[PDB]
Amino acid sequence: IGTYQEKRTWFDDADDWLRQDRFVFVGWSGLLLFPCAYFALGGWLTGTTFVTSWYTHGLATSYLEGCNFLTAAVSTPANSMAHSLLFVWGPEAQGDFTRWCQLGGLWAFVALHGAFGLIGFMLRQFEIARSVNLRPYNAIAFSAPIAVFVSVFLIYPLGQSGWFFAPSFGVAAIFRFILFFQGFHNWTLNPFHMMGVAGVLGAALLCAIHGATVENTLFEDGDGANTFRAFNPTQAEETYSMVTANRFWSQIFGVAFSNKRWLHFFMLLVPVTGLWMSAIGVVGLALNLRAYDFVSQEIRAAEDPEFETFYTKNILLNEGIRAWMAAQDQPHERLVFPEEVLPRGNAL
Amino acid sequence: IFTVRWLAIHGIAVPTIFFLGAITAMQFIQR
Amino acid sequence: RPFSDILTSIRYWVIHSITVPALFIAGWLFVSTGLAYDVFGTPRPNEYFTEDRQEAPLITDRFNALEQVKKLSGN
Amino acid sequence: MEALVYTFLLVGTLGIIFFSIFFRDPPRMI
Amino acid sequence: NIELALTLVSLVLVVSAGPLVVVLLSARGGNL
Amino acid sequence: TGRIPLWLVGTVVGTLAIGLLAVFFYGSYVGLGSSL
Amino acid sequence: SSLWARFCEWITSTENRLYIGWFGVIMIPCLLTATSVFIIAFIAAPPVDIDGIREPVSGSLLYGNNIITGAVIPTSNAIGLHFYPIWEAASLDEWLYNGGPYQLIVCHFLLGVYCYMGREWELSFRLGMRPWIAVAYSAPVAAASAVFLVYPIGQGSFSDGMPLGISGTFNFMIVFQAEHNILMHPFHMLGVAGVFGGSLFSAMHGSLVTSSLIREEETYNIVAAHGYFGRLIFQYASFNNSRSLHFFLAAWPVIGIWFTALGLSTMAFNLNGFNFNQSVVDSQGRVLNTWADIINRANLGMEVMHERNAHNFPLDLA
Amino acid sequence: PNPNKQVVELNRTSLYWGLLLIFVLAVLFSSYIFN
Amino acid sequence: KLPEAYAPFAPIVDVLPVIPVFFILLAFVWQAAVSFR
Amino acid sequence: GRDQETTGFAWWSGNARLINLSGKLLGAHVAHAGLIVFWAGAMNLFEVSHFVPEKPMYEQGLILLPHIATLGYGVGPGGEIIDTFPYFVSGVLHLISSAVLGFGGVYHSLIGPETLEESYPFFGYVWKDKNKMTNILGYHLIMLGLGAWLLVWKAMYFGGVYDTWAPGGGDVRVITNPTTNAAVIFGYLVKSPFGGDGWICSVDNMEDIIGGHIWIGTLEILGGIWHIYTTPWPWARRAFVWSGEAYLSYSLGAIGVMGFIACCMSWFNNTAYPSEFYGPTGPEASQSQAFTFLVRDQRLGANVASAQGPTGLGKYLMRSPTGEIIFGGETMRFWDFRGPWLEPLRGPNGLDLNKLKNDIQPWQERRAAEYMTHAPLGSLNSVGGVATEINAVNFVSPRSWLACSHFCLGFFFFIGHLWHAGRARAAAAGFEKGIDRFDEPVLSMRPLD
Ligand code: CLA
Ligand code: CLA
Ligand SMILES: CC(C)=CCC/C(C)=C/CC/C(C)=C/CC/C(C)=C/CC/C(C)=C/CC/C(C)=C/CC/C(C)=C/CC/C(C)=C/CC/C(C)=C/CC1=CC(=O)C(C)=C(C)C1=O
Ligand SMILES: CC1=C(/C=C/C(C)=C/C=C/C(C)=C/C=C/C=C(C)/C=C/C=C(C)/C=C/C2=C(C)CCCC2(C)C)C(C)(C)CCC1
Ligand SMILES: CC1=C(/C=C/C(C)=C/C=C/C(C)=C/C=C/C=C(C)/C=C/C=C(C)/C=C/C2=C(C)CCCC2(C)C)C(C)(C)CCC1
Ligand SMILES: CC1=C(/C=C/C(C)=C/C=C/C(C)=C/C=C/C=C(C)/C=C/C=C(C)/C=C/C2=C(C)CCCC2(C)C)C(C)(C)CCC1
Ligand code: OEX
Ligand SMILES: [Cl-]
Ligand SMILES: [Cl-]
Repeated sequence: IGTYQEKRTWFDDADDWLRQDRFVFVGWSGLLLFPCAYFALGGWLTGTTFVTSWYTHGLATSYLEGCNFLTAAVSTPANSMAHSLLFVWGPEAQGDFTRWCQLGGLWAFVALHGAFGLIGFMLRQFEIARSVNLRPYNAIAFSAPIAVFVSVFLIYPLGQSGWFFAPSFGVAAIFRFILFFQGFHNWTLNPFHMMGVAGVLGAALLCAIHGATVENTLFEDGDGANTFRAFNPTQAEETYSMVTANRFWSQIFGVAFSNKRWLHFFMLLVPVTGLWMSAIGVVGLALNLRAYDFVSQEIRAAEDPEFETFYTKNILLNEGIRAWMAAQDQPHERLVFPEEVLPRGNAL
Repeated sequence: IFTVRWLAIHGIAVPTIFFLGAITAMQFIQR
Repeated sequence: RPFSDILTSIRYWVIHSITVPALFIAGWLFVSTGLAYDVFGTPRPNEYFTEDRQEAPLITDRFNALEQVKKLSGN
Repeated sequence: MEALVYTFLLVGTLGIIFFSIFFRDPPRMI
Repeated sequence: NIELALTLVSLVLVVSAGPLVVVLLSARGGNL
Repeated sequence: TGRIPLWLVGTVVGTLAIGLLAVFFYGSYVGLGSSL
Repeated sequence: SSLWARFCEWITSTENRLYIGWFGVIMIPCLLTATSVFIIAFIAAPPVDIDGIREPVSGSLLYGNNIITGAVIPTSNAIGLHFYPIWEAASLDEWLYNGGPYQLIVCHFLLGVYCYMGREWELSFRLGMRPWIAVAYSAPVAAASAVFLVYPIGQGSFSDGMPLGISGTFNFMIVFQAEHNILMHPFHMLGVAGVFGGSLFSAMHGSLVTSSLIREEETYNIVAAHGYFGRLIFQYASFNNSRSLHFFLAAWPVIGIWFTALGLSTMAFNLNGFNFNQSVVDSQGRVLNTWADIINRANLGMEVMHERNAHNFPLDLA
Repeated sequence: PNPNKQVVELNRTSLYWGLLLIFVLAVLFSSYIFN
Repeated sequence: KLPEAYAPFAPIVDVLPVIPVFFILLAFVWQAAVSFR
Repeated sequence: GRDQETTGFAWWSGNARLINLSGKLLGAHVAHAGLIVFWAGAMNLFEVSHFVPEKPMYEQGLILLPHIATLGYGVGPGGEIIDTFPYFVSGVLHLISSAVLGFGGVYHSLIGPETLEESYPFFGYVWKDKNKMTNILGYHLIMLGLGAWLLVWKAMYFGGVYDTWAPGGGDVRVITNPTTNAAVIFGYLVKSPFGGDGWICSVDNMEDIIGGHIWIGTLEILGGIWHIYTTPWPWARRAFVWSGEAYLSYSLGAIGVMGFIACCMSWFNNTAYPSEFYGPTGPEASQSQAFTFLVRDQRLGANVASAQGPTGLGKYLMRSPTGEIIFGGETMRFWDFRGPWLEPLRGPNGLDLNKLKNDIQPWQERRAAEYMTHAPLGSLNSVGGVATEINAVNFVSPRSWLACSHFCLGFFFFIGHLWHAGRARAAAAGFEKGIDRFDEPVLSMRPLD
């Protein structure tokens, strides 16, 4: 063993057992992925089932409270906690499970365990790939999801006041987080998000076009209507005609892939690139460094009242979103805006 | 009887069955 | 044994003919007994607003939270 | 002249697409 | 709640009719 | 295995699952979360 | 040989660098028409009174604006869904002021994209390929039709149609949620799942094939030949068939985009998404706010702001 | 005499991709650069 | 409401409208017993 | 039954194994008809049971009853529902009829022969047999013509359809002078689909509706006789794919378009879809709101005529680009709206402020007020409201439901047309299954670039 022959150690024993053909590949990474992921997802379920944000966000976020799947959500801790890790033994909960849940401790529990779970999952990708003796492109591709999670669930919250301004684990919670970014950060105008949207839309186009092309250039390797039956798992010849596909797109779109490798490499590069771009943009928002508006048009609109563009119109919308949600979205600010101070358009 | 496969099956199924019973009772609670 | 083989073993069904029912019943009793409200400190439909506070509670002290949240919950 | 700069960029991008379709390397490979 | 109760009774009988036909046919080696 | 048509087992279990989801929608218009 | 026949051949000729077709006969001119006006408009078009409130919004790089801010202003609300051909306009200047270019571009564009779908099938039939590539292209075309036609019609004005511009697209999206809560629409949720899932599947499939063909051999024949299948995390046999996998690679994204497009069309008929505002109530009746209520608070802000001077009555039934 | 001496290789598609990317990136950031 | 004589049959009419959706489910059940030949 | 090993079609394509089984195909179609008739009867009786006379049908989320009401059944002056027993009769009839069709389908799907050509030659048919195919189309074409004439008969005999534009108040009226002028009847067909023209959705008079059904009824019956005694001409045979899937694709494409047209009819038309039973149309609701405030403010003491708004384009009234005086506000887009409650106040030139100043009848107000509140705006959970509204009202315009449902149906059926049509064309060519792997056409084509 070890290109030298060495005495077997307990590590070798544990290694073979963990790295052993099993219903599911436990491996060494599983020691981190299995436990953390279970607690994270389990905590999210328990929270959405019977946990309230009445004392953290003053909102009902639990099926027991009467919330549905969409409304139910594990809300972030109160802004008073700031960037406190809020452990159950922390100086806040002081070893009180009931209070730890009331203080919003479960959110940190799910986030922390989930974060390490993602690390364990990526490590599992490398582990399995190394055993299969294949380049770990899948793991490198899983970097984009992890980057998004860290930038949106860690960097941003840390750059802001506290975990309170972080995405809460819930369908409606994510929706309000999205709307908040438009009203305060103008995330849509941010060029990095634009590149990110391009990647997701581009990857979807690639996925659909690739499946359609291959499934429509398939060779007749069967004598039945069902083409799926006409395929051998250990076949060597390609089931579809790359040539026919190349000519079709060369004439329909004007350009077409000629290397299957490059095509698939492009299929994985587009999505990963886009996610990483958006992550950099979220890093800027964490520090409030955002492309909110173009001063050139702002100055022109102020000096020239008539001048107007969709850009100026969107600025006004953001102004309404911030003024007509800050009172509740940010209860710590304790902002009581007289209705007259709120910006309202004619009628409505 | 308690293999990794068995443990995984009961690691989620048993909790889920309980949670489902709780959610059902919640559907009959009156304010 | 394939899951299908087990999903056909009537013995497996008999084995879960009691445990599975009990697991569900326990879940129903858990909420019906009101233990869930006490275990997770989830406010009951009649204790969201106290006579003292008729507005949503706002925790402001991080290191004085334990006592604050308890007071907000009206103990 | 910012508009002139913008028009140049837009025109340039379209020009690249043009040669990428008509002056592209012959697809000898499938 | 008598109406609701008999409503559920109707739902059970009607919903069970389709499987009933299949089970019976299968049991007697019918052409299903 | 045997004495048990798996197709029936699926049909029954599936019917029960539909029923459970129906109870959830029922609770949507009744008791808590019913907007009334 | 009959000249018409000779012409018919040239049209169906596959030797053409870009296959022309009977569909292309109508697609080429329509798209060429839309492209020309779009380029001139996005550069020299004068301001347009989209809200029909005599307040013209500036556009085109010449009239200030920018690549991001610049856009083709949608037709005026006064015109509504009325046909506004250049000849109907008294002067080309009026046609520009009322926002005619947008209607012309959209009309010459939608016809082109529909003909583009037909052209796809035409070449597939000419090459001898299966005829369902266009069905996949139907998903994007359906979405474009909803934002540039179905919705404008349902609302009752081309002004509602998504403006042909980056900033205009964002404005359309914001106002839409403020009035339809698209985020809480189950169909839009399916569409987001389609794009998010499609990206995930694209990254995985690309990685698997790349790592495999890393070397004509089947996409995975290499790894399959080794037999070291990654069933460790890929414990399944549903997509063992490459045709089965590729089918899903196309069905997941296309079907999702179809739902989001239909969702937008339904909301165009005033069928807004789930509304759970004040759904949770306490024993005495006090309303317990939820995340949905917070989303509503934002929606109110966008609503009270959109068209600051284009509402003379409280209800925005329009 | 370094045997490690190699040569960079740029193909037509690679050139097109590069020029397209550098132009698209400019079109995207040009507006922000001029603010 | 249904005529007074047909009133006692309201529960049944409340279940009739959903019967059609059961037919498609029955089709898949038949294929299940058929083993999807 | 059948297995893929003998058909080449998997269970998910089982019904495709019935293409050459005329007898089984008959049972399938006959059975499906039973399902359609069943729902028509079942849902109708369900609506009748869940109907309440204290609320309008639209508030009760009823879609089938409005159809019978429009036919002029159990309705009275103002659209008031006198009795509902006629509706009960319809449900009972359809429900029992569905049983007969169901039995026939089951029989022609089990006991009935898989094919009919061998025994019943008349019913026996083979795709591609154009003569027989055209004859079958003819029979069904005549049936549809008879159905249209049945409606025409109900309009001029056996009572009459409800006329929302009836003189001296809206109520059922026996059409006695149906429009037969081709220019008027076919004018709608050549009308632009854009605003104002509204294509065939513009039909606002029952006379044209009944007259149009007279035209379509006759043409369909005559066309059926033609297809029954004629075979496709060479040009047609050289420009059409003769196969069952091809025939289905043609029907799928057509029915898909019809679905979209129906969606627009339910959303825009108020004549064929009485607002009394189907509720107000989007444009109707907007115009109603403008009228409601205009009336209220005028009574308070506001001159709606010289009331400049913030933009200066008239707060209550303004001029259409054409010149017609129209209600002010964003409702300017719905200036082409026409409703029985607003027409009396209108005149040669848009609205008549004279009528608006005096002669405004109380009903003209009450109706507008009710429409304004019951606008088509709604949510999936049926929380009635423009948007950003609390969960208090439980109402979604029936027009919204029909418009959204039929639009989606039309979209899918159009996609079905693309799928079946393309597959039918590929099947005829022979490359539906895939490339030969030895006769790949591309390999024989020019190397292009
Ligand atoms: C409108 C829905 C519909 C209808 C009318 C039919 C009709 C038919 N199908 Mg079919 N099918 C459907 C949906 C439908 N299908 C769907 C959704 C699927 C996908 C799961 C399939 C998949 C499928 C396959 C794979 C096959 C068929 C076949 C057939 C034909 C004969 C069925 C058979 O061989 O055994 C008959 C089935 C039974 C005897 C079981 C019960 C069915 C009965 C007749 C239903 C009666 C219910 C009702 C309550 C009875 C009323 C009685 C009255 C007194 C009230 C038949 C004409 C077969 C065929 O002919 O292929 C060539 C075949 O192989 N189907
Ligand atoms: C009357 C119209 C009609 C008819 C007669 C047919 C007939 C047929 N189609 Mg088809 N199709 C239609 C409309 C129609 N289609 C439309 C509108 C679409 C667009 C969505 C399609 C898309 C389509 C596809 C993609 C395919 C077919 C296929 C087939 C053949 C296989 C039958 C089969 O699947 O076996 C048994 C029946 C089934 C397996 C159906 C299972 C039940 C479905 C899946 C559940 C759906 C429930 C739905 C959500 C309820 C709401 C419906 C509506 C309100 C939206 C068959 C001859 C297959 C084929 O190979 O063509 C030759 C096939 O691949 N069709
Ligand atoms: C006057 C004027 C000009 C006005 C216009 C103004 C205007 C609208 C300006 C906007 C300009 C603009 C484009 C702005 C966008 C800027 C922006 C967001 C940039 C993002 C840049 C970036 C690097 C983003 C990160 C994410 C990323 C890398 C995304 C890539 C997206 C992408 C290119 C995906 C693919 C797109 C696409 C169309 C693919 C086609 C594939 C293809 C040829 C298929 C053919 C084919 C397929 C097969 O399956 C098989 C088998 C074969 C054989 C085969 O061949
Ligand atoms: C936090 C924490 C923890 C953990 C915990 C856990 C892990 C839990 C779990 C929990 C769980 C594990 C839960 C479960 C859940 C599930 C459920 C609740 C279910 C749901 C479902 C439903 C609701 C359904 C619906 C429907 C459909 C859609 C499908 C079918 C069926 C039906 C139809 C019905 C620990 C210990 C570390 C300590 C510390 C803290
Ligand atoms: C073939 C086949 C199929 C199916 C088909 C079908 C769909 C059938 C149906 C059929 C039918 C279609 C049936 C129905 C029936 C019904 C009936 C039989 C009715 C009766 C009625 C009565 C008895 C009475 C009632 C009443 C009145 C009316 C008055 C009031 C009161 C009451 C409501 C009680 C499937 C899919 C499975 C696949 C396989 C094959
Ligand atoms: C009742 C009534 C009326 C009347 C209505 C009507 C008169 C309707 C009709 C309508 C119609 C009149 C329909 C028809 C349709 C047809 C069509 C629209 C055609 C199509 C064609 C096709 C589809 C073909 C194509 C193609 C070409 C030519 C090339 C080659 C290839 C093919 C052959 C494929 C009115 C108005 C008074 C209103 C009220 C009610
Ligand atoms: O234009 Mn576009 O946007 Ca749909 O809402 Mn009514 O009209 Mn105006 O307002 Mn908000
Ligand atoms: Cl705006
Ligand atoms: Cl207004």
